[PDB]
Amino acid sequence: SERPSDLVVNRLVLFVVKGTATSTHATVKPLILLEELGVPHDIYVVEKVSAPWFSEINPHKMVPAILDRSPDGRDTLRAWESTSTLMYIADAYDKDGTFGGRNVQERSEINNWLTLHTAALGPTAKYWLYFYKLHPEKLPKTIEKLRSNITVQYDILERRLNEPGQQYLALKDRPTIADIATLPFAMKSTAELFGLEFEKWPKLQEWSVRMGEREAVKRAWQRVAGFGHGEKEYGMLE
Amino acid sequence: SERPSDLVVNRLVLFVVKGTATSTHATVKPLILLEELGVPHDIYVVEKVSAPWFSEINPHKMVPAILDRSPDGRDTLRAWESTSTLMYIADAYDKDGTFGGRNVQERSEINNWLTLHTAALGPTAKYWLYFYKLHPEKLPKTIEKLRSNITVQYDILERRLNEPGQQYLALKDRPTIADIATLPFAMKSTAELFGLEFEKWPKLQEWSVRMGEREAVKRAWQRVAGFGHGEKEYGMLE
Repeated sequence: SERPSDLVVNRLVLFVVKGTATSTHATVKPLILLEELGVPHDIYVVEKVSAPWFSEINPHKMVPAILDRSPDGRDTLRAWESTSTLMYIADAYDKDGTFGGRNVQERSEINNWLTLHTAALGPTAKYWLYFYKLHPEKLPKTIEKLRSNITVQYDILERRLNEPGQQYLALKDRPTIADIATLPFAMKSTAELFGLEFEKWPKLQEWSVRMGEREAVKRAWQRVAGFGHGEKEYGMLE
Repeated sequence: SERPSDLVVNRLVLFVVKGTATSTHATVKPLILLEELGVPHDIYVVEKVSAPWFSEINPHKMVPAILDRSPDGRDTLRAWESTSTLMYIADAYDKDGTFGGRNVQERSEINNWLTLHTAALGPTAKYWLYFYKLHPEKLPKTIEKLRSNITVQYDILERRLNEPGQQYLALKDRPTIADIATLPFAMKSTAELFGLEFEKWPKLQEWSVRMGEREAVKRAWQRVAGFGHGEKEYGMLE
């Protein structure tokens, strides 16, 4: 399938959709890491994720997705699924393992808390949102069970951040891709959407505020909301 | 709350439960990679994953979990979530990147197909099992939707394995942790459990048979079934 004429890969291209309250919780993740590391990148606002050309990039037909030049320039590489976009950026650009982890010990914990989000909170939150808003029929027993599972996940994150000196989910000293992956689903605005009082997880709330005060995180949230609302609506932004 | 007398970490310890048709699809994943690489390891059969001592290893209170010595051997580290156990074993023992990926290109695709399983088919299959067997009330409309979501994931895997020369999910040439992660939820026995005709996905069925023929995969399936049915029911196996 032929790509749009304005889609060229001279650097990392992050594929997003038009910014809304419900369209940015996955796409913000790679953008945060790009902002943290100062990686050169373009933004491509996808009008239709069902477009055949886009399914050749991401067969799951969702944002975020990435096209980038391989380090030696011989291939065009792709990343899709938000956790995979974080892994790719860390692999290609986080030379020092500042967010990816510097040694086997660091990476063992990072991958525990990253995968916990990827396998448990992420999909539980997505299934809650699907059955709450998108499913033609309302299934209240299923929705209540998923909401219950979210409280159990918040309990695990709270327990972790109550451990001595544990300022971040994976490492004590600094945020990692585990923290970036978790933040959008573990912050006050998301908790209130789920019908939960975030104050009931005080160390988790403190952690979300600490993450939120980072300049890269602030820039990421601002830009993801703005995409498609500038001079250009769809395609490669300038 | 205290660690069991027979729990010692002299090498990698893989935490499993009593072998049944529905208790092994996560624990078999790290066991396949341990068998592929020939990693020295112990097996610990957990009686109750709700036990406070086990929650200090895995706060999510599930198998698989790993305790291992750090590279220098001065400290102990942990992995939990099946995808995290695969990422750890590859990091600590797959120095050639045979299963973990040798460069940024290989790892980009490995991470795409690994994360697709971790985020999509994995949690969808686990939620299907939960509502099908474990939930006190039977919710058939929920079960049906999850089954439908499995067929969508099978469709994505089928498309991939229909691409020219694409013998495995991530790499054309050899299987990776992406293939190992996918196999337990994408084979005839599991498809039949979900009430699906696996023959509807011919290239996926062929792929599952190719993976199943690997000696390491055969050893893993044979061993994981037997855990807890030997002379020692629970605790560290000999």
